[PDB]
Amino acid sequence: AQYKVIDHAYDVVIIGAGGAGLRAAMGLGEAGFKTAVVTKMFPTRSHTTAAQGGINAALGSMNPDDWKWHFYDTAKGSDWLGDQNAMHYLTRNAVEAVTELENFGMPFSRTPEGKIYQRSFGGQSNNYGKGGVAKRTCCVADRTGHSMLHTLYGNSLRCHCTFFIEYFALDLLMDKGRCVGVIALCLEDGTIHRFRSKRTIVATGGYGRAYFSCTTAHMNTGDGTALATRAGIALEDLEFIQFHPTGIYGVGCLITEGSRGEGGFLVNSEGERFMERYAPKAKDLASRDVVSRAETIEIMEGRGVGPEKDHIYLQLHHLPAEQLHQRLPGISETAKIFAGVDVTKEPIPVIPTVHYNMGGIPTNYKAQVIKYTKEGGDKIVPGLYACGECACHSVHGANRLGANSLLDAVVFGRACSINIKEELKPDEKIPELPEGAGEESIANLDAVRYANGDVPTAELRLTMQKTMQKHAGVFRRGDILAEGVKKMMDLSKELKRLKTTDRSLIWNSDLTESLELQNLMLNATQTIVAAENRKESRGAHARDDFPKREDEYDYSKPIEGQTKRPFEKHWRKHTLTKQDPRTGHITLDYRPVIDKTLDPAEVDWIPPIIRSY
Amino acid sequence: EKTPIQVWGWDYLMRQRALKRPIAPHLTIYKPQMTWMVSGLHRVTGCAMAGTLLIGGVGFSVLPLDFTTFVEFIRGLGIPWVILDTFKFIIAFPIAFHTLNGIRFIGFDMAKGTDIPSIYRGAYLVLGLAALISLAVVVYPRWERHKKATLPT
Amino acid sequence: KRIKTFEIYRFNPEEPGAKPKLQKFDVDLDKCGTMVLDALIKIKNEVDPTLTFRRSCREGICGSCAMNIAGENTLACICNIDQNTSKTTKIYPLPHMFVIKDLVPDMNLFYAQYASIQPWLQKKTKINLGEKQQYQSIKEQEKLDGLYECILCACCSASCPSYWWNADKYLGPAVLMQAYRWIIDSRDDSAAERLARMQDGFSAFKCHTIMNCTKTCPKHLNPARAIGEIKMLLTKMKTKPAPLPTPAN
Amino acid sequence: TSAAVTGAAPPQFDPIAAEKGFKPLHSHGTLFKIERYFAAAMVPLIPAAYFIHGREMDLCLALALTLHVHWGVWGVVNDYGRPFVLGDTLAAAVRVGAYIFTACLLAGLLYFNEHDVGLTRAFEMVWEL
Ligand SMILES: *Cc1cc2c(cc1C)nc1c(=O)[nH]c(=O)nc-1n2C[C@H](O)[C@H](O)[C@H](O)COP(=O)(O)OP(=O)(O)OC[C@H]1O[C@@H](n2cnc3c(N)ncnc32)[C@H](O)[C@@H]1O
Ligand code: HEM
Ligand SMILES: CCC/C(C)=C/CC1=C(C)C(=O)C(N)=C(OC)C1=O
Ligand code: SF4
Ligand code: F3S
Ligand code: FES
Repeated sequence: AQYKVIDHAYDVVIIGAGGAGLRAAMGLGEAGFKTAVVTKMFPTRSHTTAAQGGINAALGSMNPDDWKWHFYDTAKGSDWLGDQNAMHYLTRNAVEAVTELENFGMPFSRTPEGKIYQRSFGGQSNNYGKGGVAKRTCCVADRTGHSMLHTLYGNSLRCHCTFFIEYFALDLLMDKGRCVGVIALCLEDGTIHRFRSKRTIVATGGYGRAYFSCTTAHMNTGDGTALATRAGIALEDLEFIQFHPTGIYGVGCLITEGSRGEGGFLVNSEGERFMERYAPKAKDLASRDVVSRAETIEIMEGRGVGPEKDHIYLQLHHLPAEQLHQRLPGISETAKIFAGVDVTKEPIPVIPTVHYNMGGIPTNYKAQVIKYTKEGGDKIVPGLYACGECACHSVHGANRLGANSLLDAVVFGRACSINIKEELKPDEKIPELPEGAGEESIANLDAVRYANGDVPTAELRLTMQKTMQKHAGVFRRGDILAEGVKKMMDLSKELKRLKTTDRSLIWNSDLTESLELQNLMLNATQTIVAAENRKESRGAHARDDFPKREDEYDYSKPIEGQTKRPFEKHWRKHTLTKQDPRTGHITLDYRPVIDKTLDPAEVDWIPPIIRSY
Repeated sequence: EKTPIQVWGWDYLMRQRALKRPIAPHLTIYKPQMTWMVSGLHRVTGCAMAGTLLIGGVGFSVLPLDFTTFVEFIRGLGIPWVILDTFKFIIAFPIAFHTLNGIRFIGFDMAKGTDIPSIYRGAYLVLGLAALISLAVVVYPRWERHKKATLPT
Repeated sequence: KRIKTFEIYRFNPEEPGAKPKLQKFDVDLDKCGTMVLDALIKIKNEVDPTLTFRRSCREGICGSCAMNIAGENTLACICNIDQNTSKTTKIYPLPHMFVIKDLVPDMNLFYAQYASIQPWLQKKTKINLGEKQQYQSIKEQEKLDGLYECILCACCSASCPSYWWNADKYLGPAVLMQAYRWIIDSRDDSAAERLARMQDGFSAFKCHTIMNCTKTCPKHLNPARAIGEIKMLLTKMKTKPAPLPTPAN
Repeated sequence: TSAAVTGAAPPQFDPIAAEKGFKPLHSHGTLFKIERYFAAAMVPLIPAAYFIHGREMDLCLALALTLHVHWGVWGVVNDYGRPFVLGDTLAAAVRVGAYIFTACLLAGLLYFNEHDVGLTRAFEMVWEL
């Protein structure tokens, strides 16, 4: 058919209306740029609003705390795949960022002295690891993502950003390696909108829906990563899918790690607190990569709970009625709706669930998207920034910290506007669009929209979800993985036999979901092959066939009197997957993990150690 | 005088009218509930009385046929005391209810008794209470017009 | 094997002068999840990809999947399917909204009305942004419990006949409840000019106390109590003031 | 092709900008208060009219009922006589209709109290049959 195109011109455009997105939107807004926000749903419906346990910052409202311990705990949880400057930036500016939120309106739960309340969480500690169990996690009780997001969304109305709601992003606008805008679909009426801008910010969130089961929204299809791949950017660390310890067994709703850091624990079919075994020190407050494998073993070895002996129990019922209600009200109600459970009397049936993506579009500490060559360092991509979960500045290495993603969004969002305000001179005029501007993007829509094949979008997605789950699981092995990479790459073939039905333009659910299957595949393929070729076990990545963590040195011995293993033989490196969308062919490459902090004078880089919780 | 949103909102309506979009089904499909049917009732009673007080006053002016001659242009139509006293009920009940409920609704306006249990106790208490008082006022004076038609003395 | 039939409201804006119709779908209850959304995603995946509705979280926290199921505005995702199959269940969109297509309402008026209340935090003495937290006592903050929880799902508004007749002039339950969340947040310095924004005969006073808003709210929130609390401030009773930050804060 | 027009910002409410030259403070607050006190004042009067009858109650039933019903039909009319569905001028008529209704109400009652049996005797006589 034929399509109606609408050009706009803005200083900066943000793809995404979540935690990160909205903070970039408001920061640029307040510092006076003409800002367009593009988002496939109403901002409040974004996934951030599902978030629960809270947000880490060393307010030390509960007991004395130093921001540096949080940097410590961050660098650890990241299994030294995290870039210690990014984790530097993140954890310094946390105290401010979270205080802002309090100032913006965000109604955190309160201590008697009347400061922000904090609970304890998955995998944190006072004194550079030695001290105690940390209390850094700030929260609006049970529902912190929600309340955070709302506060941000409200606040963004005070800063004249122009909101393009339910517009679906198709591609970034590339002029010879520069980013000049976005092209999106406007669901409400059929119209196609090219946006020109000096800066784009891709802040589009994760890709859980790639797996048959996850805690994420139906709305997490990694469209942003798709937009990166598609504009010739390689994505990093895709292989590190966070498995959250406690998804409700049947549906996979998330019971927050907060319920643990408040008192609750895991139990096996012998009624044993088996987390005392897998983590003598941290117990049920070990990192999710650990706590999860811990659960997954207990299952494998017959200690599984239930009718089929295949989940475990999170138990909170021992806790006081009052505390359960004031500190975890929103899970009390979702445990009841979905798994018939009264949390004062019975345990919640739980099982690890695909949850978070440390992986994403590469970016330096400044949150500016980057391509990388072996010989010529890492090239900035002009005009492009990316932040929140779709990004990889890698503040998260190989394993995210509980309550650090609401932070990594808020902070690096803020770090987008700050970094643009700084370097966007009011001389550099809005780029013009090139001829042919985003034509092959509408050409895809058209063919996807009239797609006549004999495999319905609904079916392709399912088997990609169902396969990705069996092969790129919690524990992985090379003979299943390479098996997997095969099936997967047959699916990127099946995309040619794609059938759709709804042939309309005004609100096409069938069509957008097909665009999303396209995007999901790119995400999933790259994931699985990077997962396959990494012969080691670090953070969330667990090869049963390469159980060790392979670094330049062996950090188990004293170090003094060892040769550095050369780059190519060890694995302490980010995994870059380049893909051709047309063909679906992936090639790997690797990028060195930045170890320097931001101010060698302000804070001391933390050299790798053995990861025990 | 419309607030800036009230203005925006009208243009919104005009927009949405121009786009020919249907309006989603409402009173046809929404489930009869004690919330909106009692409110519904409070409207109707309230109006029906007012409507009578008009056609009553004005109608008995603008017309010959006055109330005294009419109060027995119908007594002369031999109709059984139940049918008659049922009509009185139907006259009495609006008044009982609308008053009773009126005190209820003012409470609401002070944010008082606004929870689903309190909504529903009142919906019933006010409702039933009013239908008692309307039965009291109609059966009792038909009690004495039998207690004295065939009286003990 | 047990078969539940649904009646889904349908409309194609793309078709020349098409009218809303009512479509019947059969769903094998033993090959479907427990909630309505699950039937809804089933019948679009297997029978008819043209069936259109909004959805995200699948745990009833985003608000997207709001709609009218068996007479009530509620969230699909956490609405249990009527297990009884002699009963035929009907899905309709949010009452009184302009429909975009099928179960998808034009949501914007409600969003703008939301915008109108300025749902952000203002103070009289401008603050040096990230520098210290405001003092709020625990007691003070719990004034917000029952109020921050709102998901902007719009069932309350979409159920209130006042807002059915006046969505343009009356602000409706969802928006007011929210306005109130900001006039009792002890850290906000605008009770005065907030209440002033909704002083006229319509924006707040058009609540005819009907009650639907509260009875329906899928989150068990009570916007009416709030509206009624708003009426009080617009007339008699007062907004308590801040217990001062005790030195150390 | 990508050869088409430049479009504008989508319809969107900007609560600061529209806030500018639109500051007015004309409060319906003080009116809504009274008409509830008035309804609450009427509470004892209704049961009084069941007991104490005659020619003076008849007059303040008429009086107080006229004024309550006045503030009453006015709200029911704002509701069902909205300009969206009646057009702008047929709707203004229904507003003015309201007064005519409040005013014929009294005329008609006054009359009935002055020439026929009165409200309260009217009640008696229907209750006698
Ligand atoms: C899944 C999850 C994550 C989570 C959590 C609970 C759940 C169920 N609880 C957390 C917690 O208690 N503390 C914490 O630190 N993190 C927690 N998380 C992780 C975290 O909250 C989120 O994963 C993260 O905050 C996500 O925020 P982000 O801004 O990065 O991305 P988003 O909120 O998912 O929003 C994405 C936006 O992008 C727009 N979008 C997506 N695709 C497009 C296209 N195609 N075109 C236009 N716009 C697009 C979306 O519409 C959305 O606004
Ligand atoms: C006797 C004591 C009464 C009390 C305490 C009372 C109370 C109230 C209240 C609080 C309202 C506001 C309704 C709303 O906005 O939803 C109302 C409305 C109304 N009243 Fe009364 N009322 C009384 C008697 C009457 C009587 C006898 C009549 C009959 C003429 C009447 C006619 C009306 C009408 C027509 C409304 C229209 C508002 C609506 O339904 O939305 N009232 N009353
Ligand atoms: C024209 C249809 C009349 C009718 C009973 C509508 C529903 C309605 C009901 C049912 C009410 O209770 C009420 N208070 C209204 O005004 C705000 C209403 O409009
Ligand atoms: S008050 Fe309840 S029904 Fe209304 S938007 Fe809020 S959560 Fe939804
Ligand atoms: S239904 Fe509407 S009338 Fe008020 S009580 Fe709720 S907002
Ligand atoms: S999908 Fe989030 S509320 Fe139904």
